Parts: sequence; C-alpha cells; structure tokens
Amino acid sequence: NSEVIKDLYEYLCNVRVHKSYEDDSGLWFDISQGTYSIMDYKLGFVKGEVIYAPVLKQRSTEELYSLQSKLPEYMFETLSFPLSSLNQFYNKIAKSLN
Amino acid sequence: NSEVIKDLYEYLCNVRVHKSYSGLWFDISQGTYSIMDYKLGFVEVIYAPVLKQRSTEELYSLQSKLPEYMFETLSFPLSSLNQFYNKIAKSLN
Repeated sequence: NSEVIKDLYEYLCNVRVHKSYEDDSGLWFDISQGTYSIMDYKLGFVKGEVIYAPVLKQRSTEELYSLQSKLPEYMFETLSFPLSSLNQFYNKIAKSLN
Repeated sequence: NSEVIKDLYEYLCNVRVHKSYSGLWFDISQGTYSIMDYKLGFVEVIYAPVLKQRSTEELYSLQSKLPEYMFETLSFPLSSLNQFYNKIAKSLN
C-alpha cells in the first residue's frame, strides 16, 4: 500500500523517494524531483543535521546547463541544514524548476 | 520504514496523507490556524474540501486567503494536480 502513497506524492508534490538505507551512521534517502526538468539528490540524516548531495550523473550536458539557469549554484554543492528548513529547501527547488 | 517516508514527505512537502482508502481515496491535510483538510479521489482527479471540523473562525481565516473553488468540490486532470497543490501551499502562506 506504500506504493500507492508514493504515486500520490509524485503527482501532488512532484517528488519521489526511491530507496532508504542507514550506512555509516546516517539515514539516507534517494530523492527525485521534477515537473522535463529533473534534479536528483540524496538526503542524509546525521543530526547533531540534514546533508544534501546533488546527483548529477544521470544529467546530460544540456540538462545541466538548463538547471544552471534555474537552481542556485549551491544546489550543485553538498550542504548541511536542519529540518526546520527542509520545506524551505524543497520549495526553493520546486520553484526553481518552475 | 515505509513510515519514515511518510514523515519525510511531511516535513519535505508540508502535507500528510493520514490514511489510504470504489476508487482510491485519501485523507490529506496541508499546511505547517491555516491548514486545509481535503480528500482526493481518483476516478481524472476529484478534490473534496473537508470543512467538517474547522471553527467558524478557521473557516474565516481560510476563506480570507484562499481562492473560492478551494471550498467547492471539483474535478480536474492528474496533469494539473501539482499546480493545484502549489496554489494551496502558497495560499496558506
């Protein structure tokens, strides 16, 4: 039944969560966010916070240049931030993809 | 594990599907009172407002910053479901 709820969030929020895993000491999520503008990334939880890691290897050259004109530069970098700002972040991304 | 995902989506998208239910129906509350409770049924999408529990004061706060149709029950293609969520999200402020 979880499968169906994923499907809902994808159409409702344009986000998909694929896999879950604790490695090192951190809960990591493979996230996919789109609208054909798609930004892949991982969210890792090692609260002491959230660690954002862009996944650009599925991205073609054109798509990268396209995202560059939409996403802030720091979206292509690895970062860290608290949960209070996770929706801020998600929004920032969603808005960027128009 | 499938519940940690529910939580992720909650923080991430500021919307929780309380429960899943002739046709897939879902309980949904959106917001961080300025919170919208509604249901979505998939037959084409069907949007069902849920004012069943709000105070007249809440009904008033919401009706202040929300497009009218948000209070009527309506239908539209899946294709524009997200553009819909954005309106709601960006309306509750």
